[PDB]
Amino acid sequence: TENAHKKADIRRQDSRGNTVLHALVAIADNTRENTKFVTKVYDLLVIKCVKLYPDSSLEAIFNNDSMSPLMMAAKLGKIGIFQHIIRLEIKDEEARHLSRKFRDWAYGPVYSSLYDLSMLDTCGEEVSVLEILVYNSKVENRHEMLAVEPINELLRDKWQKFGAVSFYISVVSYLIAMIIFTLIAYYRPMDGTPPYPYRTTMDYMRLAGEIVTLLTGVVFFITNIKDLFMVNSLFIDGSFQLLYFIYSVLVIITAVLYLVGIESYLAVMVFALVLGWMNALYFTRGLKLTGTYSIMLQKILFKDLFRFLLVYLLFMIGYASALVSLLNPCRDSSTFSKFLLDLFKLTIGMGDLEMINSAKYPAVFIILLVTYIILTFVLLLNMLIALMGETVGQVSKESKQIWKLQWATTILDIERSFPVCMRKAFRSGEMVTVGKRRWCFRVDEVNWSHW
Amino acid sequence: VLVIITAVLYLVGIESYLAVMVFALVLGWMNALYFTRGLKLTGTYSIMLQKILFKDLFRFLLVYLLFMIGYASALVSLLNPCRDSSTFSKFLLDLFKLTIGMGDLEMINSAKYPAVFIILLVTYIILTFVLLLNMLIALMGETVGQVS
Amino acid sequence: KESKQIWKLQWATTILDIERSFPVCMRKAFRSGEMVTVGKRRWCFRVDEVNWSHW
Ligand SMILES: [Ba+2]
Repeated sequence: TENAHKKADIRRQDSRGNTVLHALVAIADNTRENTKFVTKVYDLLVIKCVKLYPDSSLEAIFNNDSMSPLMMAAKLGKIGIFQHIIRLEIKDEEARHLSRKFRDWAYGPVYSSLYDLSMLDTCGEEVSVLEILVYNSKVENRHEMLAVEPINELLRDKWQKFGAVSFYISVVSYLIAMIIFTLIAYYRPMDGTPPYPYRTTMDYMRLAGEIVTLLTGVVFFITNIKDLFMVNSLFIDGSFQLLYFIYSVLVIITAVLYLVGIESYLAVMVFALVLGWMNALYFTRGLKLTGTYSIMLQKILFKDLFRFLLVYLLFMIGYASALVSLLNPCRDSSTFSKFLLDLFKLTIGMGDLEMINSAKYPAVFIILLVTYIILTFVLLLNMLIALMGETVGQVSKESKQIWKLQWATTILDIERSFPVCMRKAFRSGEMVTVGKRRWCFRVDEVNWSHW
Repeated sequence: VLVIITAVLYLVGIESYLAVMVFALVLGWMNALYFTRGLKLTGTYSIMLQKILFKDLFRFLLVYLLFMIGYASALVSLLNPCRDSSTFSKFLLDLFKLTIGMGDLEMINSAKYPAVFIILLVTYIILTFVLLLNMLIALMGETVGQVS
Repeated sequence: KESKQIWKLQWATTILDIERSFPVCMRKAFRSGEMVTVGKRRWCFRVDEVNWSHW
């Protein structure tokens, strides 16, 4: 840096557009020794950059992906260089306007620290630190990295302002979808021959409600099966997502049955109406912030019972389609409806069959039915072993990791939902004029030492 | 529960109250078998479990009975011609029998609409089978981390 | 303890049963390790390290 022939420009980038600070982040292995000296060099270079160049700061220079050294440390999953840039307080008094941690007032036992929200909550900027902590970083250390000092209180800021509001809208917006469906059911003409001529304007009004009700069940049906291939118990616990799925299944079954021409659709249509008002009993809990261990369990409960239903129904269709292929003489095209009807009744145990006479081939019907019990009894035990093989070893760690992660994940999805006008309204942090003014955040402390 | 059900049935006018009345008498002398333990002072781990066992089975009964009343009251509303006021007693009687599996029904003929009766009964199993697993996951999601 | 013991053991058990399945001709093809001429040459294996001490 200081020489007599030619000096070294600290601001110089590379072919990757990275400066001297970004290489220190890229070698910052989270160990004992390596987290020590990188904090020594990071303080040494920036003070030397200000002393040689008072106009520009070395942190301001971005990359080919427009990344600061603080923005880069969230990507590669670095902690020691991360916790030092956040806790940055410089004694040199010339590189002071870029310091991060401050001391407001020190009335005895109570210290008043002050952290800047410079890049943590970018209101009207491109991309934030906190967004890369949630949306982009795939490193395991993101559970520890959210447990740094300001972000544990920064996430509690916007949770207290947006959590109670966004939950109450979700309760009302579900009640709107129910009162629409009540007006559909009790105002049906009910002749016995569905569908109907949709020419009456006062019947055209309730016709619009089928667009609202059905497509809401369709969006919930096709996104979750895509989310399976590719349980937010904060608001509503994970038992609701399975029950609202069963509500979503019965709607699209209902929509088929009055388009086939069979007038017995009316039983299923009012059946899901009873569940939807009784699904509102999960709204009475309120809001949950303390993580239990059953939260990770109910994802696998939803993961495999949906697999348990599809392995059922494909087997019932497949074995019915199998038995039609045995019929070499003509057989009739209406036999497959009669195979599948006489096959569902055996699993329940109705005994109201039409084709299969168990008195005809008794020694074969039993040994297929006994093995059908053994197939189903093991698939039930695959549920319990997958739960018992989960609640033992590392559930003591991960259930307090994803619960912290999903609590941070949802509140930023709420933050993306508001427009740019309402974004500036409930913004945390205050303007505190320090130096020779910024949007920093007030943090309290209590300490009995340092006298 | 069986006492207040008994008190209704001889005020309705139906003389079959006598079966339920002596039924709870058999339990009450057999409930005295929990008196033989003595007194417990050493804490086990099942004590916090049996609160949630009592918390949700009472919820499991009310989510049952409101669903049985609600679906029976639903099917009366399908009847646009006159229907009769005594049909709701016959819907609810023929609806409890299906969950047990008596098959002694009076109105619902499964031979009439078989492809609809099965797919409602199959989904009725799936509704009840998940609510049973909500008991076991709430117990397994309790006896691991901080129950010690 | 044991679920992270037999899982390590069975992971090593199966890959040697796969190794017994190939003939002697295909055995020499995907052989790990390199010839590095050391001394006054052998089939050794390269291992990387990272250390900030030892200066
Ligand atoms: Ba039976």
